[PDB]
Amino acid sequence: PSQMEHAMETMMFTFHKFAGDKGYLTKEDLRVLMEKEFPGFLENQKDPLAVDKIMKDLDQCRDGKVGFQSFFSLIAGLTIACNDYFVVHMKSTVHEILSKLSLE
Amino acid sequence: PSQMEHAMETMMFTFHKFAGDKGYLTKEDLRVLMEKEFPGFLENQKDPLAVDKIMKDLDQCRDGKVGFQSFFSLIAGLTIACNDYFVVHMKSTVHEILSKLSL
Amino acid sequence: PKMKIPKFTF
Repeated sequence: PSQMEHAMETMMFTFHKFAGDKGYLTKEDLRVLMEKEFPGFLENQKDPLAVDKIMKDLDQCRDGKVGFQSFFSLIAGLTIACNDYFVVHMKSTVHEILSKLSLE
Repeated sequence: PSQMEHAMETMMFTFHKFAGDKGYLTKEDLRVLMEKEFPGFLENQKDPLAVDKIMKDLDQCRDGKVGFQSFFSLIAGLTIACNDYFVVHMKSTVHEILSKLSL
Repeated sequence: PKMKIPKFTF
């Protein structure tokens, strides 16, 4: 029992919970996901098509499905950009840090 | 208050905790890290140089420092490969799943 | 596993 492993665990159980036996995510899957787990961002965002454009930047294949790999990337782009915040605007919490900065 | 955000939070506080004002990680930083947080893997691994070789595959620049970006990737390679396990050997827990499959 | 560079961030 650790932290990272406790985290990686969630991260791993946060994909299929929004996918299923199908094992992937469609445009409507991402949308509902980012609004069924971490709405503290997309909500106070600056566009109602954010999910649409994000979905596009995700499935570089444009078929509809989104695998765990490309998926994780999404869980990264946010964390990465979020991390950079510590390097400046600093030095449960992410719930706000996310809805705060956004980049096209 | 959510799950992913609660996770991303840890993920974010699990880097600098092993870095500091320096804001990065050296070969000795990774080693101690993977043994100060998730030892359930590198330990029952198949090589004592795993960290050395992994470190190499991480800082594609070979200077010594490892930024959060390249760092996260590490937190990915494990999770990704781990995920693939569900697709077969299935269908706190990671503590074991990690030490189980490797390159 | 194979920790390879990811693709795209934000």
